[PDB]
Amino acid sequence: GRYIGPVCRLCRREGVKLYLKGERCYSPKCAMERRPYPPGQHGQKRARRPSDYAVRLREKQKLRRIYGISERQFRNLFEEASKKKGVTGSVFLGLLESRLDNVVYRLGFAVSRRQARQLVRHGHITVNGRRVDLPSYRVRPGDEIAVAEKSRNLELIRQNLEAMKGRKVGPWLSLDVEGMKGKFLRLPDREDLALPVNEQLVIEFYSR
Amino acid sequence: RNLSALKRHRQSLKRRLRNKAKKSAIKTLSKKAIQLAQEGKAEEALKIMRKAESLIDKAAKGSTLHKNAAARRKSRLMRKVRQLLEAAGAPLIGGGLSA
Amino acid sequence: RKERVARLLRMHANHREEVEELKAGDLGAVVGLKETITGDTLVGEDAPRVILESIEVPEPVIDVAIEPKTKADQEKLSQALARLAEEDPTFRVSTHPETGQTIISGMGELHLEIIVDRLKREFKVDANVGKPQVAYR
Amino acid sequence: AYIPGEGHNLQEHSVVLIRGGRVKDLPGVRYHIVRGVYDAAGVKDRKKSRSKYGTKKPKEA
Amino acid sequence: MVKIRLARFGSKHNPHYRIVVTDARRKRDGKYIEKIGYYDPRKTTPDWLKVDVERARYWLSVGAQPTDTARRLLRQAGVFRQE
Amino acid sequence: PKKVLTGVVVSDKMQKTVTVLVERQFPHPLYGKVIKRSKKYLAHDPEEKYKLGDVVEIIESRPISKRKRFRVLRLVESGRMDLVEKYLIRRQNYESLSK
RNA sequence: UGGAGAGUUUGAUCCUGGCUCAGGGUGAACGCUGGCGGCGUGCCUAAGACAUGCAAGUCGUGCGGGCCGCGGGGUUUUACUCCGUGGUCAGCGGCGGACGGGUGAGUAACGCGUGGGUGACCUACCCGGAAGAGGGGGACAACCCGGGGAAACUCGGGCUAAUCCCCCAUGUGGACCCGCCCCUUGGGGUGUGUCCAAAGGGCUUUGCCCGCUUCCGGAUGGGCCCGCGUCCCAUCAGCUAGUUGGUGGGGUAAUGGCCCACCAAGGCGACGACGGGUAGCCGGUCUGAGAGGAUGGCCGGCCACAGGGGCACUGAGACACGGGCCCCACUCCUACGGGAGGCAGCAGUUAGGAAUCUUCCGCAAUGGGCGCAAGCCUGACGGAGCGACGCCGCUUGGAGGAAGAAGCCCUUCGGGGUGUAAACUCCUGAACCCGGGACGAAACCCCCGACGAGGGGACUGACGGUACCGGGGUAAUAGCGCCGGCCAACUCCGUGCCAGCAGCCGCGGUAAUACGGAGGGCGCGAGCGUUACCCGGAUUCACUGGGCGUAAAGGGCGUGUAGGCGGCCUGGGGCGUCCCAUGUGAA
Ligand SMILES: [Mg+2]
Ligand SMILES: [Mg+2]
Ligand SMILES: [Mg+2]
Ligand SMILES: [Mg+2]
Ligand SMILES: [Mg+2]
Ligand SMILES: [Mg+2]
Ligand SMILES: [Mg+2]
Ligand SMILES: [Mg+2]
Ligand SMILES: [Mg+2]
Ligand SMILES: [Mg+2]
Ligand SMILES: [Mg+2]
Ligand SMILES: [Mg+2]
Ligand SMILES: [Mg+2]
Ligand SMILES: [Mg+2]
Ligand SMILES: [Mg+2]
Ligand SMILES: [Mg+2]
Ligand SMILES: [Mg+2]
Ligand SMILES: [Mg+2]
Ligand SMILES: [Mg+2]
Ligand SMILES: [Mg+2]
Ligand SMILES: [Mg+2]
Ligand SMILES: [Mg+2]
Ligand SMILES: [Mg+2]
Ligand SMILES: [Mg+2]
Ligand SMILES: [Mg+2]
Ligand SMILES: [Mg+2]
Ligand SMILES: [Mg+2]
Ligand SMILES: [Mg+2]
Ligand SMILES: [Mg+2]
Ligand SMILES: [Mg+2]
Ligand SMILES: [Mg+2]
Ligand SMILES: [Mg+2]
Ligand SMILES: [Mg+2]
Ligand SMILES: [Mg+2]
Ligand SMILES: [Mg+2]
Ligand SMILES: [Mg+2]
Ligand SMILES: [Mg+2]
Ligand SMILES: [Mg+2]
Ligand SMILES: [Mg+2]
Ligand SMILES: [Mg+2]
Ligand SMILES: [Mg+2]
Ligand SMILES: [Mg+2]
Ligand SMILES: [Mg+2]
Ligand SMILES: [Mg+2]
Ligand SMILES: [Mg+2]
Ligand SMILES: [Mg+2]
Ligand SMILES: [Mg+2]
Ligand SMILES: [Mg+2]
Ligand SMILES: [Mg+2]
Ligand SMILES: [Mg+2]
Ligand SMILES: [Mg+2]
Ligand SMILES: [Mg+2]
Ligand SMILES: [Mg+2]
Ligand SMILES: [Mg+2]
Ligand SMILES: [Mg+2]
Ligand SMILES: [Mg+2]
Ligand SMILES: [Mg+2]
Ligand SMILES: [Mg+2]
Ligand SMILES: [Mg+2]
Ligand SMILES: [Mg+2]
Ligand SMILES: [Mg+2]
Ligand SMILES: [Mg+2]
Ligand SMILES: [Zn+2]
Repeated sequence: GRYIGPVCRLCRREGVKLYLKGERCYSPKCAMERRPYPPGQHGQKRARRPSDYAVRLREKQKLRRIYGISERQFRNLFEEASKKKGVTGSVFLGLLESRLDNVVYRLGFAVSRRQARQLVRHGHITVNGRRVDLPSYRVRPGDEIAVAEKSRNLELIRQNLEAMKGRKVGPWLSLDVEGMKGKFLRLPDREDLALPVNEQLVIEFYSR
Repeated sequence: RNLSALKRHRQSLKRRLRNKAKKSAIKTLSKKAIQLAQEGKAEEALKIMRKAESLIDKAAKGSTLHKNAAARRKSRLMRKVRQLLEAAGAPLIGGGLSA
Repeated sequence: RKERVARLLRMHANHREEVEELKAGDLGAVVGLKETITGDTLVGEDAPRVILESIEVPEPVIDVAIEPKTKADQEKLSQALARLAEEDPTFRVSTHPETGQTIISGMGELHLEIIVDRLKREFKVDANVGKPQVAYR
Repeated sequence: AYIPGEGHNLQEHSVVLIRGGRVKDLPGVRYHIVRGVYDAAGVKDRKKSRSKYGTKKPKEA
Repeated sequence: MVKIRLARFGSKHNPHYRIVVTDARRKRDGKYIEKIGYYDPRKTTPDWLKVDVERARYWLSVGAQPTDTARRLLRQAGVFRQE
Repeated sequence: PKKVLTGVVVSDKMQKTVTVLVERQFPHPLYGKVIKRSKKYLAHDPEEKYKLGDVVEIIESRPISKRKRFRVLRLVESGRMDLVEKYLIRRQNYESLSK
């Protein structure tokens, strides 16, 4: 219920290529090829410079549209992000990366956030028997995560460890492919958690 | 409409009939005792405030008056008796005064 | 608007009696209703929300006027026909503000019983019959 | 008071709920009228500022 | 009278009581005198009770009268266990 | 811990009592300025030794009147009539603001 | 670990200055849409009036009567009268109605917040203890009888009991006036004169238990008074006559003109008395970088009141919401003689208002009261319902699928948007159904044990067949506001200063990127716009953080009262100031 509809529409208005479909994104058919312009019948208009409100608005979209967590679901996350003691623009990224959408997706149990959100949402992916139908769970550091025992032999999970048959994901997590589980070890940093988002011009907009 | 707690008025009037009948014997016998101290007869009022004293401290076992003021309704009596018995009063010992 | 209403009761021959249940066919009296005036339908919880028939809206027009019997009755007809003209669904008159004779509209076309009898008997205002005025094109 | 919208449905003995605000180019008006009250129904063919001018959903055909 | 009872400081369907002492002429959520104990009935938390082993001797020495649950939940604390 | 506060005698016109104001220093809670205010504390003088124009010490006690609470304990110094002028000239400056 | 700015006077510019907007919040409301749970909240206006139901009663280890059951004698278990055991009715008496619940009308005040004082006080049921439980008498409700009254009920002649009252012996103890000693405000003992104690009941019959009186102490709850702070107005500048102070007396637990008689001219105030308007206060809440500003929604503490006002009794504690008396206004019944009276307790009705909700279930858990207990009442409370009132969380699918299908819009006619959007292969399947069933609950109660200490055993769920668990199983809701700048996002058609938009600048005069419609895009999402209020923006009351030659501003000038201050050096006080530990800033 966070957003239902055209999702590759947001890439053409966003600019830089976004990964939110999986098999369509990594293939050369992500609709960024041959259609660079933003949607609508205006599209390739004159090269008008976006305003300084509009640039940080599109930066709100490059922090918000990919993660999918909405705005009223997002101001509170920035609020305890500012309440934590440290660099808030670096703690906030891993703080959103402590949720069962992108912890499970960075573990690779899904091909996109719309498979991690839904397959966690039905209640399959469990935290040690305590099955969670709810991707808003804050993942503790060092949490081991496995799929359901009935979900170990589905027609979609077998296509959801296919690319990650032993993929060397970065040091903010670990995984066991032959045990079909993982372990989110510690919170990810700013740069080695490499996603196309800028840090500096975000707290400036959210403090206004 | 009806309540069985109307009994408390029937203790209020039944005990007001006792307390109103007992409170007069303090200051009636006390002012009548302090008048005879001005008259000169001492042993009469000294016989009065033994019965009035009994009707103060013996009335101090119920709920009419038993406080510090229960001692002071007697203390003003035996206080105000003893001064005017010196100007040609000849203070003898009855029951009330201790000296 | 959906609200809880019921407390279903009814009159006996001499007093009031209340029922816990009420079913189809039987009719009766109900308190707790807020604003649903007569001529309207109220349905259940998982109802098909059906509206009934016989919404009596005709369109009659009748030329008639009034004679308020005095020369200062304009304020009392203007004060009484405000609360009196709300029961009659036809109240479009458009009196030209030049003289007296506060015209009431015609709906039942013998509408003394809904205006003038409910103004003399109910509201205690004396009145008589009047005459309209032509208008040439 | 000011009446907004494409016309209105009002009479002389009408109960008109008021909103407030101001009208800039009128010398005495500082009130607005919410269309949608039982004596001020909204204007038909209104589906862009539909909740602002107080009409229900335009039924398809 | 001043005596020990359970003051419920808890949300809806999550009870938590306070083993606490003040006058009996207060309400359930009254202004107490001294916090000495807490209680969780749902048994989910293993640290569900802690009653002091000297201040309970102080209030019971100056004469507090525990109720049913203020008696059993201080009996589980173990004030009168000296043998 | 009954407070023992120093006052000054400006008037003893009424018998068995003295009119004593107490000067005191406190900063303003918003602007922060140490300003000197005063408030008169009527005290009882049973010995009639504290004359007009003294600097006395003040201890609180059980009240005997409306608007009396304090009594005089000690005098620190005396004789400074100039401060008594520093009150009383304000007493004869109020008549110039009227109809 | 903390601060945005812009639009706007002008041909154009700078400065000052006014207005508006972008943000957040509400006991909120209106319009549109609308699916599920969890947790908080729900008459702000008429403190206007209320039909009806319920919210404070309890005790047969206190006492005497009426009615039944069965315990029975000249029993036809009509047994009427011996007998007698448990319910029911009412009464004497004890405890609780001062606890709890609701409202802020009034109060600008020691009312409240903060810290103390009492040598000027109380504390019953709580606990630690020094003693006791021996005499006599009396009447009143209840029944015996009569009268009055339509009635509610009321008036007279006797009866006995109680833990009701009165009079005694006992007085370790306490109290009173004078004189004594360490402190001087009424606080501790000694001495004599006097006064004050009670109450019994139950069982297994003193083995014990429940109760009572004098007094000492410790907790707890209160009363009184003080230092500080406590809205605005000077177009409110004098106010006050028990008012200011003493003496003596009365009343309260206790100081106090709390009240009274005499004596005297006193008392307060430009540091804002008095008068008028407004307002319950605080911990808190919202906004703000901070200082500040607004406010007292829920919960907790205190104050005021129970239709307005006045008054007292009982009661340790009230000048007492469901206690008492009188006046005023209002409702109801009447056999038109007299009564019941007060939902600002819960639910509900009506007036007013845009706005505010169930005459829902239950003592299952706590708590309050009674009883030794068994148990009783609890509209306090424990829970559901109603209303997206606010927040939180979730669903209205997912992977592939074309140089662009059909429908719709624009085009300079190639094409472009809708757009992976749709249908299709596969999967999970919210809803839906079947079965199971909870923490919240072990205590009160008995047994062993030395009636304590300790161990063991037994009963109980409104929520609720609900949250939840094991399966089977259907892809299955979406709208709102804006698109000239502030501020995110534009093409066509019609309208030609008309219809209209509008927070400001201001547009619409045949190409309107400002109106209405179609499409597209933008922001939010079961929510979105609008209104009213508050803060910030606003340094636009500037203490941090402003000026006074020309934007608003130096009194026309001087003396001078109060006040604010104030040259150099030395010494003291440690009042202001700083530092350390503690009480406290509750929850
Ligand atoms: Mg779709
Ligand atoms: Mg009774
Ligand atoms: Mg026990
Ligand atoms: Mg045990
Ligand atoms: Mg100019
Ligand atoms: Mg109110
Ligand atoms: Mg009931
Ligand atoms: Mg009997
Ligand atoms: Mg009975
Ligand atoms: Mg009462
Ligand atoms: Mg309240
Ligand atoms: Mg006033
Ligand atoms: Mg005892
Ligand atoms: Mg004993
Ligand atoms: Mg005898
Ligand atoms: Mg008879
Ligand atoms: Mg003795
Ligand atoms: Mg003895
Ligand atoms: Mg003695
Ligand atoms: Mg003694
Ligand atoms: Mg002697
Ligand atoms: Mg003697
Ligand atoms: Mg006793
Ligand atoms: Mg003060
Ligand atoms: Mg006075
Ligand atoms: Mg009293
Ligand atoms: Mg008020
Ligand atoms: Mg404040
Ligand atoms: Mg009161
Ligand atoms: Mg009153
Ligand atoms: Mg009323
Ligand atoms: Mg009363
Ligand atoms: Mg009350
Ligand atoms: Mg009500
Ligand atoms: Mg019920
Ligand atoms: Mg129970
Ligand atoms: Mg109970
Ligand atoms: Mg409740
Ligand atoms: Mg609810
Ligand atoms: Mg799709
Ligand atoms: Mg399939
Ligand atoms: Mg299937
Ligand atoms: Mg029981
Ligand atoms: Mg046994
Ligand atoms: Mg035990
Ligand atoms: Mg046990
Ligand atoms: Mg049941
Ligand atoms: Mg059940
Ligand atoms: Mg399918
Ligand atoms: Mg713009
Ligand atoms: Mg606009
Ligand atoms: Mg500010
Ligand atoms: Mg400011
Ligand atoms: Mg300026
Ligand atoms: Mg000029
Ligand atoms: Mg000027
Ligand atoms: Mg000077
Ligand atoms: Mg100086
Ligand atoms: Mg100097
Ligand atoms: Mg020095
Ligand atoms: Mg100091
Ligand atoms: Mg605190
Ligand atoms: Zn894509």
